[PDB]
Amino acid sequence: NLYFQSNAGPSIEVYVSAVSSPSRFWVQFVGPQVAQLDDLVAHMTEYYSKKENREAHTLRHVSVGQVVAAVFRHDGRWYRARVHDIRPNEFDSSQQVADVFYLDYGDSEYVATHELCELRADLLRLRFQAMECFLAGVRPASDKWHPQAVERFEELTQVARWKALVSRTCTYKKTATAEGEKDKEIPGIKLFDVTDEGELDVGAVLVAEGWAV
Ligand SMILES: C/N=C(\NC)NCCC[C@H](N)C(=O)O
Repeated sequence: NLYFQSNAGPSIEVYVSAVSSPSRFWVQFVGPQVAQLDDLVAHMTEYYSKKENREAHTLRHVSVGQVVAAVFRHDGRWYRARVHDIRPNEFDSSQQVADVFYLDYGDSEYVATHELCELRADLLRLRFQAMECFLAGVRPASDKWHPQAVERFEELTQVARWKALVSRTCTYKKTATAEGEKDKEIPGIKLFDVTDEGELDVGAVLVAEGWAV
């Protein structure tokens, strides 16, 4: 299930961009691709906000695993997302709803398939910014996490508020792949809110407040 890492590199700086729980969150690396991302959102948003452009990128078919353009309901801007699943709506037949994963951020929302657009191919150039992680060295106190544990983890990381943190990789878990192929590895990291005083260890705060062990 889970392996230790005797050869961690130097720690790096990241923003926590989305959280599901301490066992499953997404970071973006601090650096020049963030501003490239910013530029990309603005561009996609100016572009897909015109009808003419939506109609030249109307989806006649949509598939699970497909990368598309999608509005995020909380700000009305356009993002690159991957269709994770499609589910029916029994009260409206004109509307299947797609579970989409916002690839540069890591959150997932249900969007009506009607409002997705084909993603113009040049918009794939920039690397997908969201890296899945989990927090090393903690487990929930008897994703099996208590909701307020998750909540507090969102406060400590200041999820989605562009607060830079220091990340050290300590463990990992292997992810399965096509047979014979190399396995992927999700990193188990520790996060620190570094300052002149010293460091806030986010997981150590969770353990002390009784949310984790
Ligand atoms: C966290 N996931 C995002 N997109 C998929 N975020 C995009 C930016 C959200 C915007 N700042 C806002 O206030 O809504």
